[PDB]
Amino acid sequence: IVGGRRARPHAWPFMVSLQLRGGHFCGATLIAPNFVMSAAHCVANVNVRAVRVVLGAHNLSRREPTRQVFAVQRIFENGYDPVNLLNDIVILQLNGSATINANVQVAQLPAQGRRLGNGVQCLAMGWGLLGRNRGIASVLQELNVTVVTSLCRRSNVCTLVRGRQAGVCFGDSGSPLVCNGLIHGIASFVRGGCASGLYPDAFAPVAQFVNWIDSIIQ
Amino acid sequence: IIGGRESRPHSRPYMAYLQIQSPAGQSRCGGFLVREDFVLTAAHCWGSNINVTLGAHNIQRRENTQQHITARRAIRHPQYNQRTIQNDIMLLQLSRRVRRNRNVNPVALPRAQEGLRPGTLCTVAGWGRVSMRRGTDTLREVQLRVQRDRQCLRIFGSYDPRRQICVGDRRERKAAFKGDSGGPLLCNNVAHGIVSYGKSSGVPPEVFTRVSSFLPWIRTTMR
Amino acid sequence: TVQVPYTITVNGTSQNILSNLTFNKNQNISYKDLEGKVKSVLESNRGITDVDLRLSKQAKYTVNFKNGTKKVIDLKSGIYTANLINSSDIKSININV
Repeated sequence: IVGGRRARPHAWPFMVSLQLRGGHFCGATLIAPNFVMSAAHCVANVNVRAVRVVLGAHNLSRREPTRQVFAVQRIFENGYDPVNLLNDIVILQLNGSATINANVQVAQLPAQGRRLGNGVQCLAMGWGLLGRNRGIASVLQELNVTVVTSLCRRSNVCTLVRGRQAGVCFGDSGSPLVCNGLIHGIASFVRGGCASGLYPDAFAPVAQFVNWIDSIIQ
Repeated sequence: IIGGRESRPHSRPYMAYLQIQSPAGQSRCGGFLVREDFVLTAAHCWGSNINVTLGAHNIQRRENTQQHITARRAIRHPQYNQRTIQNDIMLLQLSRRVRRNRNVNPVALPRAQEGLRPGTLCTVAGWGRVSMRRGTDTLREVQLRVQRDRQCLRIFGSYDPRRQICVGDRRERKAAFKGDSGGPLLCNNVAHGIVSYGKSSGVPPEVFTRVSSFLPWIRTTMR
Repeated sequence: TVQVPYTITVNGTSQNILSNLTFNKNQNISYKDLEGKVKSVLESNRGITDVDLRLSKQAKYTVNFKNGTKKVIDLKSGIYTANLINSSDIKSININV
């Protein structure tokens, strides 16, 4: 996250970190005790055998007791198009269920077809790069952002940080976008570079896919 | 080498094996010894700093036969065009002289100003990659056919027959490939060409630098 | 401490050199970083500069991963993905301009 703050410890119990040996490479959201939700391109070029799913993290550099780790047993995609970056959403079935507590919880999804309007107030988050240089965050960062409609797509959900150069950055793919307590976006791609201040960031619209998500997690 | 068979050990004692340091990583080329202190190679095999290896065969073994010498100089041709790979000829001057012997001694260049004649069968050799995924520890070689200059003028935008040779039957899977740059093209035990470029697919024909088109500049340079 | 092999094709021709980008083993990078090395070797190996990339009809690279997948990336598109990618998962890189 570029231009953000450190979040209160375990304020977002649904936040997930996907990891390989070298650590975090994408974000994700818990949507059921044995199902997490991330972006499609996050996994398309990795071997799912090694993806570790880290529930209940806050500082990625430390040993945390609040943590819980699963492998991915099966992936589900919904017409992913890797060139156009369309339906950029994937669901991973863990090899177990989460022990739900104060640090590990399931997020709440919108209703099918609910489209967000220009100006809505949202919250973006992740352990992504802290600026166009610098490295992955340690502590989970968050950032107040505004849903926009100009310079976007009807098949995407864009955000902007007016008059500042802030936004998502690398490592935030698959991290949730939170609006009215619901998960309305999945961090997908940026344009002309991290934190441009000119081009909105782009989130996969979770509400166009709600029926598909429900049927898989029951 | 694509479409070739393993060379008899040290049957080609002029082969050099270059290790090159780039701003962003390493590159590897071949070359050939043209005097007891001078290596002839390609100019896009230039790097800031170049470790030459003579007299080798299995280049991944620390052999008793090899001589490991760095390049005192790396003299690219003054008119070498990076974008079009024009004038792709570089001389390496070694930081100490080689010991001439069974496995290390030079190959001849042509007498003044004779490239080649179509139809001719020639041999190119190097430790270059053999396919899109594998490479070789050992010197390998393949026998190519010199093509009519029509072929290349149609396929490569910047081919010049004054300074380049057109090599390789389009129908056979025979070419020099990645890692063979700077290797010699021998006809009559004379290095008529330097391995330069082609299609990325290995699909013949491919372009060699016509060594004899730079005979004035090679002597001059070694002088 | 790892070597990633790359090839460059500019105006149909491609040097017969074995070229490598060095990466620190097992290191998560982004596609800006990958693009900057791609732009780097394009300049050093072939004299291909940003104004050359801009003036060309299409200019792209393809990253071949070890799990047999590939990703094709357009250098003139502004778009790139907010994902970290592992250095040691890359099998080879094909640059084509």
